This record gives sequence, C-alpha cells and structure tokens, in this order.
Amino acid sequence: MNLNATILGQAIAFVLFVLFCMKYVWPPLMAAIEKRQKEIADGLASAERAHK
Amino acid sequence: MNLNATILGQAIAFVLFVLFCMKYVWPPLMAAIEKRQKEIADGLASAERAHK
Amino acid sequence: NLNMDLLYMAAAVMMGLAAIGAAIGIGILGGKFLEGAARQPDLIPLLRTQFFIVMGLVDAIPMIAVGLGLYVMFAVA
Amino acid sequence: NLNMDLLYMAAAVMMGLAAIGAAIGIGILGGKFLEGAARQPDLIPLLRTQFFIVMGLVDAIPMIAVGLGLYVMFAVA
Amino acid sequence: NLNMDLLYMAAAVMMGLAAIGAAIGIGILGGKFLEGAARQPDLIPLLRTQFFIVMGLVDAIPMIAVGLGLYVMFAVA
Amino acid sequence: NLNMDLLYMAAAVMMGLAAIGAAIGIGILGGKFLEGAARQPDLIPLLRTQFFIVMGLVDAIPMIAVGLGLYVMFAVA
Amino acid sequence: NLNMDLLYMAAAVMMGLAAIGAAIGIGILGGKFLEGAARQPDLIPLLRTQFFIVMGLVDAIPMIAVGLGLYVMFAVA
Amino acid sequence: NLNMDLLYMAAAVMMGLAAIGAAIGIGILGGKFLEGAARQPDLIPLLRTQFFIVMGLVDAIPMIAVGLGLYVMFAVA
Amino acid sequence: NLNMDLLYMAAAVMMGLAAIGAAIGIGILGGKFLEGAARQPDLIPLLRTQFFIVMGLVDAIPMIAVGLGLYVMFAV
Amino acid sequence: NLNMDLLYMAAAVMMGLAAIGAAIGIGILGGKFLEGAARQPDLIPLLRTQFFIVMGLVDAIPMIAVGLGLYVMFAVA
Amino acid sequence: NLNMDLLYMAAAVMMGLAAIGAAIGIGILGGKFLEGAARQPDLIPLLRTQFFIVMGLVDAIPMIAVGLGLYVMFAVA
Amino acid sequence: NLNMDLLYMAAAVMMGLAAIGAAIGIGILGGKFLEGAARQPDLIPLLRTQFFIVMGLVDAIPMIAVGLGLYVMFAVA
Amino acid sequence: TYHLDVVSAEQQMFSGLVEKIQVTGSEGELGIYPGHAPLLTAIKPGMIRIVKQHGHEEFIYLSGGILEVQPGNVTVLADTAIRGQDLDEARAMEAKRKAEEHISSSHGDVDYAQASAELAKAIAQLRVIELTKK
Amino acid sequence: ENMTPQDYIGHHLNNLQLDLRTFSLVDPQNPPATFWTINIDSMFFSVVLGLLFLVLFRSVAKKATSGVPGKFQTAIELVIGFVNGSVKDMYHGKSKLIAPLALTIFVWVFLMNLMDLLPIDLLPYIAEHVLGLPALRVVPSADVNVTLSMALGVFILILFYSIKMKGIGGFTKELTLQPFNHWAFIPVNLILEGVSLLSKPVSLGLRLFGNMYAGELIFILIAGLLPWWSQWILNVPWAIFHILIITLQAFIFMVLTIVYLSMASE
Repeated sequence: MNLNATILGQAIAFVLFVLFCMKYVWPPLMAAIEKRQKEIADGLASAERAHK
Repeated sequence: MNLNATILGQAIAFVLFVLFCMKYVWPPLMAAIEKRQKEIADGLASAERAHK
Repeated sequence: NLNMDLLYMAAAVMMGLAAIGAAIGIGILGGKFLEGAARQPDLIPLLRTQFFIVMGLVDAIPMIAVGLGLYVMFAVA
Repeated sequence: NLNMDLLYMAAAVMMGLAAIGAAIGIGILGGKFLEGAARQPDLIPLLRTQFFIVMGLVDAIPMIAVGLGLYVMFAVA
Repeated sequence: NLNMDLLYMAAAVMMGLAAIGAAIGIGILGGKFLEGAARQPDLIPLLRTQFFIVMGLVDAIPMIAVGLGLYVMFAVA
Repeated sequence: NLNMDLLYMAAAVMMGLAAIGAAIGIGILGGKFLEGAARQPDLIPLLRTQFFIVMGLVDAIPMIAVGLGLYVMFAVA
Repeated sequence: NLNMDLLYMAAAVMMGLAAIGAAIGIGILGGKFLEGAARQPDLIPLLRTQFFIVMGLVDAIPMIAVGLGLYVMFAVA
Repeated sequence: NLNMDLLYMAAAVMMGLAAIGAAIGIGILGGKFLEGAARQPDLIPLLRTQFFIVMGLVDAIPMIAVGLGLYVMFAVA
Repeated sequence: NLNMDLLYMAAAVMMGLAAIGAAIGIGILGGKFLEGAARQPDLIPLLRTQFFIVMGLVDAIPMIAVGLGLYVMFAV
Repeated sequence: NLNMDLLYMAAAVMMGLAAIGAAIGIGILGGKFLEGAARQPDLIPLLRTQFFIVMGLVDAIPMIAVGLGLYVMFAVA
Repeated sequence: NLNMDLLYMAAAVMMGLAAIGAAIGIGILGGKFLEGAARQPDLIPLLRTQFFIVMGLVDAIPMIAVGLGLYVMFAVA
Repeated sequence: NLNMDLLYMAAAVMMGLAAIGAAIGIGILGGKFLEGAARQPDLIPLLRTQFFIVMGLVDAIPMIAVGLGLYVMFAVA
Repeated sequence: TYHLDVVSAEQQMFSGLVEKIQVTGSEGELGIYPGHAPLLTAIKPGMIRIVKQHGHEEFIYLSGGILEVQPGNVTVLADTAIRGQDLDEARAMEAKRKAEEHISSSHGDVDYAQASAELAKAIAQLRVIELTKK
Repeated sequence: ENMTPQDYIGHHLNNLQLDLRTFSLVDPQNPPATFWTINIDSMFFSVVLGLLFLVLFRSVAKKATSGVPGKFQTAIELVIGFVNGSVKDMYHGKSKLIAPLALTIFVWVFLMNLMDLLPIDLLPYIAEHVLGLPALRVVPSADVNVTLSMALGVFILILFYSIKMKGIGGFTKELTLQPFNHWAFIPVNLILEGVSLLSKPVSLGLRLFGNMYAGELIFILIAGLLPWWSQWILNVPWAIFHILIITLQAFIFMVLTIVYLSMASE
C-alpha cells in the first residue's frame, strides 16, 4: 500500500520495548521460575537424605 | 444501506461469537491455568512432605 | 476503460496461481505430517514443530505473489 | 459493455483456480487422516484435532482468493 | 455478443474447475477409505463417518463455485 | 449473427473438463477397490457396495456439468 | 464463416480432454489390476471380472464427450 | 488465406492432448507390468498377455482423436 | 502475413505436448525398470527387452505429433 | 500508452509460475524429510542440514523469476 | 513486423514445454536410481550405466523440440 | 511499439515454465536423497555425490530456457 | 547357482543347490533367482516349488514361516512344513471338509479368526496337492 | 447517509494519515501525495498494545513469587514457559537478546492481530462521530509498514549475529562459496545466497500482512454486502476460523525469527 515513514517510527518503538523487556522484564521472571524449580529439586534431595 | 442496521447484525454475530468462546474456548485456558496451580502445588507440597 | 480492467485481470492470474501453490504444497506436506502422527502419536509435539518450520518456507513464495496481487488491485487500481 | 463483462471472467479464473487448489490439498490431507484412523482407531479424536489445525493452514490462501473473487463480481462489477 | 457469451464462458470456467477439484479430491480421499475398509473390515461404519466429516470440507469450497456458476448463467445471463 | 459458435465452445470446455474429473476420480477410487479385492477377496461384495456409496459423490459435480453442457448445445444453441 | 470454422476447434477440445480423462483413469485403474494379478495369480479371473465392472464407469462420461465431439464435427460441422 | 489458418490449430489441440493421454496412460499401465515381472519373472509372459489386452482399452479413445486430427489436417485442410 | 506466425505457433503446441507426453511416460516406465533392475540384476537383459517392447507403444503417439509438427512447420 | 498494461501481465505469469514450482518443490522435498524425522527423530538436526542444503537448489531458478518479475513490475513499468 | 514477435513467442513455449518434460522425466528416473543405489552401493557402477542407457531415450524428443526452438529463434527469427 | 509487449511475455512464459520443471524435478530427486540419508546415514557423502551427478542432468534443459529468456529480455527487447 | 536350506523344529525339510524356486510371501507368491533381491519376509500359508538341476521340481508344503534370501546360502524357516508325498491329495480334500464344517460351526469373530486359519491351512494343502501332480 | 456498499468498502480501506508539512487529518475523498504522512491509527494502537503488554508483565514480574502462583501470575508464567521452551528447543548460544525478543514478538503480534476480531464499525464509528477524525482502521498488523518495520528489525539482527558470531571472513565464505563450492561458480552464488538472505525478512513481513489485511477485508465485505439479518451466518464461521489464524501467525513470526537468528550464528 502507501510507502510510508511509519516503518521508521515503529522501528524506534520496537527497539525500545526489546531493551526494556531484555533488562527489566525477562531477568526477574526467569529468576522467579528457576528459583522455584530449585526448591522442588531440593525437596527431592531432602527425601533421599531422610531415608539415608 | 443504513449503517445502524449493519451494527445490529454485527451485534448478533458478536453475541454468537462470545458464546462459542464461552461454550468451548473458555475451558482449555482456565483448565490449563488451574492444572498449572495443581502442578505447582503438588510440586511444592511434595517438597514440604519431604521436609516432614 | 481497458487499462484499469486488465489490472484486475493480472491480479486474478497472480492470486489464483498462488492459491494453487499454497494449497497443494501444504496438502502434500500436511499429509506426511499426519502419517507420522499416526505412526508415533506420542511424538506429535516434536513433528508439529518441524511442520511449522517447513510449512513456513512453502508459503513464503506464494505469499509475496498474493501480496503483489492485492497491491495491483488496491494500490495500482 | 466489455469492461465489467470481462471482470466476471477475471473472478471465474481466480475463484476456480482456488477451488482446484483447496479441494485437492484437503483431499490429500484428509486421505492421510483416514489411513491414520485405520492404523490407530483408538486415536481418531487426537488425529482429527491435528487435521483441523493444518486444514486451517491449507484454506487460508484459497479463502481470501474466493473472497476477492466475490468482491470482484459484486463490489467491482 | 460480448455481454451474454462471456458470461456463459465464465460459468464454464467456474463449473469446470469445480468439476476437476470436487472429483479428484474425493477420489484421493475415497481410495484411503476403501483401503482402510479392506484392512479393518469391522471398522467400516467408523471410517465412513470419518469419511463424511472429511468429505464435507472438500466439497464445501467447490459448492460455492457450482452454485455461483448457476447464478451467473441464470440470474446474470 | 456469429454468436452461436461460442456456445458450442463453452459446452466443449464444460463437458470435456467434467470428463477429466469423472474419469480420473473413478480411476483412483476404483483401483484402490481392486487392490482391496486382490488382497482381501472375502470382502468383495462389501467393498463393491462401499465403492458405490463413495463413487456416487465423485461424479455428482461432473454430472451437473455434463447436464448443463447438453443444455447449452441442444437447448440454447 | 466462423460458424463453420470454430466448430472444429470446439470439437478438438472435447476429444482432447476426453482422451486425457479416459487414458489416465484406465492407466491408474489398470495398473492396480496388474500388481494384484502378479501378487495373486490364482485370482486373475476374479480381478479381471471386477476390473471390467469398474472400467465401464470410468468410460461413462468420456463417451458422452467423444460422441458429442463426433456429432459437433460431422452433424453440425 | 483467412479460412485454413485455424484448422491447423484444431488439429494441434487434438493431437497434443491425445499424445499426453496415450503416453502417460501407457506409462502408468506399463510400469505396473514391469513391477509384477520383477516379483514373478515366470509371469512376465502371463502379465504380458494382460498388458496387450488392457493397453487396447487405454489407447482406444486417443486414436479416435489422432484419427480425426489427421482427417481435419489432411481432408478438410 | 498473419498466416505464417500462427503455423509456427501451432507446431509449437503439438511438438511441446509431445515432449511432455514422451518424457513423463518414460520416466514412469523407466523408473519401474530401474527398481526392477536393482531387484533382479541378473534379469536386467530380460527386463530390458520388455522395456523396449512397451517403449515402442509409449513413443507411438508422440512421434505422430512430432511428424506433423515438422510438417506444419516446414512442409506447408 | 498501452505498454505499461502488458508488463504487469508479464510480471504476473513469472511470479505465478514461480510460486507453483517453489511451493510444490519444497512440499515434495519437505514431506520426505518429515517421514525421515518420523523414522529417526534423534537425526533431525542432521536431516535439517541436508534439507537446507538441498532446499537452496529448488529455490535457485524461482528466486530469479520472482527477482526479475518484481523488477519488471517496478523498474521497467 | 508482428511475425517475429510471435516467432520468439513460439520458440519460448516450445523450449519451455521441452524444459518441463525433459527435467521432470530425468528427475523421476534418477530418483529410482538413487533409491536402488541407497539399497546397495555395489550396484552404483551397474545402475549408473542403465541410467544413461535409459536417459538417452528420455532426451530423444525434447532435443528435437530444443533443436527446432533454436532454429525458429536464430534462423526464422 | 508492439515489439516489447509480446517479447517480455515470451520470456515470461519461457522462464515461468522453466521455474516449474527445475523446481519439481529437484524436489522429486531431492526427497529421494533425503529418505536415503535418513535410511542410510554413513553414506550421505556418497549419495550426495550421486545427487549432484543427477542434478546436473535435471538442470540441463531448464538452464537453456533461462539463458534464452535472459537473452530475449535484455538483448532482443 | 545358489544353495537353499529349509528347516523346521521337527526336521530339515530340504538342503542343497537349486536353480530356481517359487515361494509364498507376505503380499503374494514370489520368484527367486541367483543373485535375487536380498530380502527377508514373513510367508502366508502356501508352498514352495524346488526346481533343481536338470529341471526337476519338487513341492513342499509351507503352512507357516519366515524366509531369508540375502546370502548365496538362502533359508526358509518353517513353523510347520510337510513333504509333498507325506501329505496326499485325499488328505487335503479331507482338510476341505474340516474347514467347511468349522465355517458352518463358527459364528463369532474370535472363533472366525481360528476357523479362517483352519481354512487357510486346508486351502494351501489343496493347492500343493494339485501342484504335486506335475 | 448515502453510503453505497462500494463506497463503504472504500472509506474503510483508507487509513488516517498526517503530513510532516501540514499536520492535517486527511480524509478518503482526496489523498495527498508525499512520503511523510504518518498513519496515525497504526502508531497509536501499536504502542497502546505494546504498552499494555509491558504494563501487564511488569505488574507481575515486580511481584512474582516462587511459591504457588496466583491465578493471574500463572497465566503469565505459562507464556514465559512456552516462549522459553521454544527458544531452548532451537537456540543454544548464550545470548540474552533472543529470549526477550521472542517474547515481545509473540505477545505483541498476537495483541495486534486480536484487534481484527472486534466489530468492524465499533472503533471507526466512535472516532468519526464522537471525536471527528476523518477515517479509521484498527488492526495494526493489517498494514504493510509495521510488518516490514519488524521484519527489517529482524534483518539487522541477522546481519549482526552473522557478522559477530563468525566474522567477515566466515560470512564472506558462506556468501560466495556455497551452494556450488568451486570458485568458478562464485559469480552466481552471490545472487542465490544474496536473494536467499533478502527473501528471509521479505517473507516475514508479507506472510503476516497478507493474512491480516485480507482477513479484515472479509469483515469489511460481509458488513458491506450482506443484509444485517444474514451477516451472522457468514461472519460467525469466519471469526472462529480467524482465532486460529491470529494465533498461528503470531507463533510463526516468533518461530521463524528464532530459527533465523539461531541458524545465523551456529
């Protein structure tokens, strides 16, 4: 359709949401999940240690 | 063509679309979220039961 | 008259031939997916992820042909 | 007058080519579902789900071609 | 000439390509039914109901083309 | 006036194409019947009954096309 | 004059496509007979029976086309 | 002159399309004979007798078209 | 005039579709020879004989269209 | 200036025929990959590499036809 | 004049139909070789000799068509 | 003038049909390689050698059609 | 030519060099040659034709088995096999009597799966006893 | 109101644009001609949908507990686990970019496609009558410029990863030497590998545009052509189908981005 400068303004909007998502959103979410996965694994290890 | 009439037909077509979301689409997501809180509850509760 | 007429004709040949290409090429590919689903059903979530890779390449070339068909109607008029 | 009178011929080309593409591609795809349904009949409600997934990918380019054909006859001609 | 005779030629292209598409798509699909029905001769009521589920979709898009071809000959021309 | 020569051409396109679809679609479907009667000759009257259920669908769209082609040539032309 | 001349072009497309329909559809069906005869040579008199049953359905439409192609060429001419 | 220059195009459609039908139909049919002779060489003479029976059915309609394509081109000119 | 370019076009449709017909019917036919050859290798001389028997049938119509394609082209 | 009108028609037949060849070629090529993955799923990253090496040859000629046809449509027209 | 443009058009359709027929005809034949070499590489020297004995007759007619396309384009011009 | 209209279209049909034959022929020939790479790993480099021998013969006639469509486009028109 | 070994858990049924054999298979009867296709398969109820040097056939019943033809030493393994003159034409005609009686005396699906095998054993006997006359 | 059905289809296919010279809300009767006429509707709805993505996920990421999650928190970690699981499948490098890039592409392109399901006149009516803007269409991904803006954005990442993870020495060998190997074929290979490089992002944008533009055009046609009593029998079966399209087109732009950035370096 109409060839337009919206391609350039949207490239600023795209980059800024990936920088803020990369720093702020993604490290804290993955921390919270993986910390829970470790708690479950430490539960497995604790059962084996009890019977030993 | 009158345009208010087309918005009426769009209302009928939206109501019927919602009801398909409600009749079949609504269960899969709320089942998955509820089966992820049963999954994460039983993962954590088994770790607590290993502490006991 | 017949300049703007023939532009709609050129989009019909372009979008029609792309509609055969996309439809047939996924028909063949998706039937081979379903026979691997039938043979090893617990493996479907692996093959399905392979089908979407392959299937995306199949349509990529029919979908620039359809996109230019809509360009010739809607932009070129 | 020839300008609109040929557009019905443009729509005929576009939506006829889409009909051969979509019917053959779903016929191939559906044949691999029924043979999957004969090898694993306990399995049909799983495999038929997968059939409606990929059938949705086969029809996507034909259904817009048919839609644009109807548009050419009723909105343009 | 040019008004009436092209509308029959448009109808011929619509209702001929639908004849190619609706016939061969049911031959491909229908042969996998009869081979399944030979391997699993107790399944045939289960496979024919699957065949009717799949057969509806294959015919459905050609039926647009057959009905609209009847419209172009009788209603338009 | 010249117009009447295109009406034989339009029935020619319509009736030849429905002779492609009704001949090959029964060829594909009919060969799978024979293959199932070679391997499983205790099934021949059942497979031959199911073949007539599915063969009725294959030629339906070709039977409309051949009826309209005979109407175009003899009745209209 | 074209009311003579186009009628030979109108018959050529009827007896071209009738010849592609009847020749490919018998080759598909007839080849399925030939593998079944090689695997199950005791059954050849049975399968030949069923081949001639099914073969006459494949030819039902291509002999409408070729009989009208002969009629268009010689009777209307 | 103006009359004859299109009767070489009515001949070219009959003998192009009957040459595709007759060749590919015999290629399908003849390849299935060479399969069965690789299963059972002692039946290479038996299957050969079935091949010439079936092959006469296959190229009967293509020879009505190759005849009338030679009639048109050398007797109507 | 217009008469000659339409003859060169009509020879091109006969002698092209004979090229589809003689090509694909011998791929279908000769591929079944090769798997039969890979299957019964000592029989290759026996199977090759039948391949020429049937090859004469496959080529039979495509050589009518090539003989008329050269006639329409050069002899009229 | 009539010249522009055919050039969009000339671009349409390049990109329509490219989309047929490049979609059905990758459909045949990729469906054989998916049965190879259905057989040997730990090989999949080995067969992906061969599929990407072979898929670049299928798309040699068609990405030229989409290349020059999209040229024709903008640069020349 | 107009005759030369239609002679370039005639040589283009003649060499294009030759290019389809000769390249799909050797891709079938060679795919059967590569499977029978995959079955047993000891017969690579033996099949690859039958391959060329057969592939000569595949290319028999397409090089008459290419030989006359080159003649039209360079010597009828 | 009239020359470039038809001479683009003649190149377009030449490189369009070449885009069919080289894509379909390398699709069939390449998919048989990939079942042989899945079926016989340890032989990928030996089969790849055979695939490049056979691929040079499939691309022969389609590359003459490309080279003369490049000639018609950028030399003759 | 090639050497054929035929065995069952009860006996060695044949062993020696042979010129050609025609053998029951999974989809249908199959013809063998020196350097024939190197193939292993299951076999249907049937028989084997043993054409030896100077062209002398003999006929062995193969009620059930698995085979291998890849090496120059080929092999049939038989779950049951009977030598062509220990069986008789009269014995196979009696086999027809049992199969046809049990067809009349079978009425479900599970018993038809056995009565179908009892029929197949009779039909394969009725085949080899006619071939035995050559 | 003399809306003819053709004119109704016309005005709906006309976005609201603003000139970098006049700053003026153009209307469908006459389109001005310059490059600098931003499509107001697309930018505003795109950032509004991208803001709503970030405001929802931050309102959970700032609080998320490794106990049993709440019923909202569980919906967010389902999508995080789905995105992480698909990246983990098809990417082995250490890069901190690919995982959040894949998340934002999935959830943003999904939210953009979701606009197409709303009744075709609801937001365009309110903007003309209540506000007074001359035109609207509300699906951001149903316009080329944003879909190419994301596809060129992925292109520049394909170049950055291919230069970084293998250097100009390695990138110049793969561009010239494959697929035909010998240095005699180099002049051809730069066209084939060059066009194959360029086709990867061209396929990304035009795959998403062509689905979403022709999807909205069907809702414009059913509303434009068929009388109200009859629209629901053609609109309801299409919206149920287009829920499948909006999800899979979001999923395919994610997956092919990962695959192109992953196979770029390794």
